[PDB]
Amino acid sequence: RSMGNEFEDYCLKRELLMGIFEMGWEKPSPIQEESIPIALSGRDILARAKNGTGKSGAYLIPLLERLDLKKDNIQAMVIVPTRELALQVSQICIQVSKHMGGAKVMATTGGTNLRDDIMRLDDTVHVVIATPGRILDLIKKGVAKVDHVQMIVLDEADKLLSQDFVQIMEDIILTLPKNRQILLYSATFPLSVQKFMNSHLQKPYEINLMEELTLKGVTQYYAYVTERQKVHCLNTLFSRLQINQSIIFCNSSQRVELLAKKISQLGYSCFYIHAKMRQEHRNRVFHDFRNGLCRNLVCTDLFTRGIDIQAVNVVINFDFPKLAETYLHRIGRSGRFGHLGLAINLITYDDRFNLKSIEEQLGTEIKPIPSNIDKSLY
Amino acid sequence: NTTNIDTLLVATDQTERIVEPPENIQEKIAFIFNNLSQSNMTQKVEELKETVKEEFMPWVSQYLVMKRVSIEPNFHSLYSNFLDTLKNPEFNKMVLNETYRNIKVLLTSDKAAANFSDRSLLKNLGHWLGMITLAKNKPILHTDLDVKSLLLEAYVKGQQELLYVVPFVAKVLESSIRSVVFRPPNPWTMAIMNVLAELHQEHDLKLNLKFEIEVLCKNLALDINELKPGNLLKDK
Ligand SMILES: [Mg+2]
Ligand SMILES: [Mg+2]
Ligand SMILES: [Mg+2]
Repeated sequence: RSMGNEFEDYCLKRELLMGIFEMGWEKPSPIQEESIPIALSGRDILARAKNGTGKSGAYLIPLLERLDLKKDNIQAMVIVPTRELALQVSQICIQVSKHMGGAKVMATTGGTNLRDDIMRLDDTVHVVIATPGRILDLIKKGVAKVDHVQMIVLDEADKLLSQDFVQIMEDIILTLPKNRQILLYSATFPLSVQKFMNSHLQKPYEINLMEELTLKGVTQYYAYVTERQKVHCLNTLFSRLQINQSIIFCNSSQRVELLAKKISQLGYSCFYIHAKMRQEHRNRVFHDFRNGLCRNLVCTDLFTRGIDIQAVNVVINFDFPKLAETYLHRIGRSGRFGHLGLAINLITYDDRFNLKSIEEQLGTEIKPIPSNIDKSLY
Repeated sequence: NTTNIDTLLVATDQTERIVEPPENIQEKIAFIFNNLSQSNMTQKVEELKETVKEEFMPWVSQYLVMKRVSIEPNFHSLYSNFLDTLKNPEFNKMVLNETYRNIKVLLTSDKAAANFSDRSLLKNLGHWLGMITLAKNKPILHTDLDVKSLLLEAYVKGQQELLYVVPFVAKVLESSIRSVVFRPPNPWTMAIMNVLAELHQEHDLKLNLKFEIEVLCKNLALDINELKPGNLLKDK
């Protein structure tokens, strides 16, 4: 129930509004505009929302608003399935709450050291952001005392309630006070999530808060090029466009490598990511890229986080995909970081039927590359 | 788009046409700036010298300021480090003047027919300006940009003008904390701060502008309460 189109209308603490302002969040997004006042009333929430940190704002804001900083007790918990997501969510939570004067936020996962987290919990922590196994362990050892937890967030509940974690999640909930507010966010709602809902959520407010992927806003081109001329065509593009950061998609892990090697030697600034890499390394590359240590990332369709990189304004399909859905995942955006400016498809003659099929299935338009870029291939 | 630079493009298409380098040079310049990183800067800078003649440098300053810096705030440190590495003090001056020029195009543009992006373009150029003047111990001369009067003129014009100008001024002044010459309690800096502190006392200034000023203070390690607001607005 929207209280209005401005953060100021929600009667949040001034210190919290300042944190929101400094994030660059000028106006509440639609997911925030609905999620926030319901959460502030105390209702349980069951929300459909896409994977990742885009929606962290929607729950961190009422979470921080509800903290009593004069109490030295854990008061709120965010459960996430991976260590990476816990680091991201905690970083955001720390930045959002930096003006509140004393809000203690802590991330604890299999990635962080157990002994060290124990030591840390000797001091005041108000908000814990954790992976399920770790937080259940701390609760069971009496290190995380949770008898004052009045709010718990389950972020990506479908993954939290899969066979790997569903019993651990059950164990956690049962240690919390019975009246605790539960806010659940998930991309899908399989049987496991429905079961948890009926057992634990008290007459939840249910909202579909998913921003679908649109091609609106993105100018899409295609250029017919033989396999022999693709790199040369690529060189033209990087001599004619204004590229802040770009993502270059190839169709296999092998081709990503070979391409990255070739263009690295041509003076390009790039890193590459693909499937045959340990996740820790993938995470390291993504962090570096998001931090601007290189200008272009070469990758397969396994990299889904390009969405979380604001500076990416150009995507290149070095290899054209076979499926409309694959194309939409590569080029589509939700609009929260806005839309990409530009998508460019390098297509061989044999890609034409797919180009046409995909354009039509997506109800979009992919124009030929303009003349003054097409020249200079020659 | 959120990076529409038409307002800058149009204003340029009505200025003294300068010498455009050949396409192969233009392309080489775009490639360099597209692929510039901290780990190839030395190599890229050297490439830049070995390829661009002295007579094209005006074009390059126009390219860098209008087409890159105005919409790539995330790479401001990189281009600034690029200038330091280039060691071309006469190029730096062209970039400075191009920065002042585009800033004025924005400041004086009709705010009603403005693109959504123009506010961002202004903020970004202000951030850059602060980086190539104040942060490097060079003054912002009032004959180029009189910041204090800008604030006063904005306050006369109304909330819309304040919404453009105040975040511009804040982005500029952010760099002053990195300057031995211009860091507080430098008199030029504090006079601007004192005017901002006075705006901050206006009951009906939009909350987000009040936050711009308070966050500016925090960045300059200034106690907002320790500022000395005058009565410059009480005439208006
Ligand atoms: Mg993990
Ligand atoms: Mg992980
Ligand atoms: Mg873990």
